Amino acid sequence: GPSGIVPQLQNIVSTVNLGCKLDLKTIALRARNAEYNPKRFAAVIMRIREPRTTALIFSSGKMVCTGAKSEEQSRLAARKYARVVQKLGFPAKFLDFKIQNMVGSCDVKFPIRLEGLVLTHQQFSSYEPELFPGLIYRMIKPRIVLLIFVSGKVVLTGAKVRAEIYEAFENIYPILKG
DNA sequence: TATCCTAACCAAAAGATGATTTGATTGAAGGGCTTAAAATAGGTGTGACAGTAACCGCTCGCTTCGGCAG
Repeated sequence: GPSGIVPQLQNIVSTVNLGCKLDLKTIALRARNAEYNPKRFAAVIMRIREPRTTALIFSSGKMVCTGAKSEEQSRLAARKYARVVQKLGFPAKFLDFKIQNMVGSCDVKFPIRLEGLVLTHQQFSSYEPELFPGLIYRMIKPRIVLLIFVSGKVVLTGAKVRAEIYEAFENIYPILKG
């Protein structure tokens, strides 16, 4: 059963279609929050604290936002940037909101001997202590990629909802225990 | 006496004994990484493609140019 520690989400990734053409130079000229460094990259990157997130905008009318701790928080930040662009003088719309990725982490509070895991799980676990200190495991159900360390803490990514993170956590937990 | 020993002590070499100063070490932090994922947005150089390109031991047959012929 559960060890009493829940996987806390660390990140959320989401995108929405603004539905109109925008001028990045105009945004950099008007908005009190903007980049335009075309010498490096022709784009504008936002960020707000409530929710704590970073978003990025193009002239093509797409938005990519990331940084929240919950999917609904990410959507709130997305709608905040949509409001900002609407009051920037652009006819922005909050259309086709899609959630792309999230990151979570947890712990088991006992040491992990990676050698046994690689010896019994090499077919899906990649161990290489020379470059990346931890161990890499790719999980199929659901499409999750997992990082495991000796300290017992685990990083989970590749899901679309917190339920997937929890379910993968409890799938791996017996393996971590033994 | 002329000179010395070497107990107990004075002047100097050396031989040693602990406290202090300087050469040397490092503990922790500035720092600046890692793959792992997911994503739109992009610029061009370049590196395949493909083509011509260039450079790099014994015994017979066949032939000629004079010495008499015509």
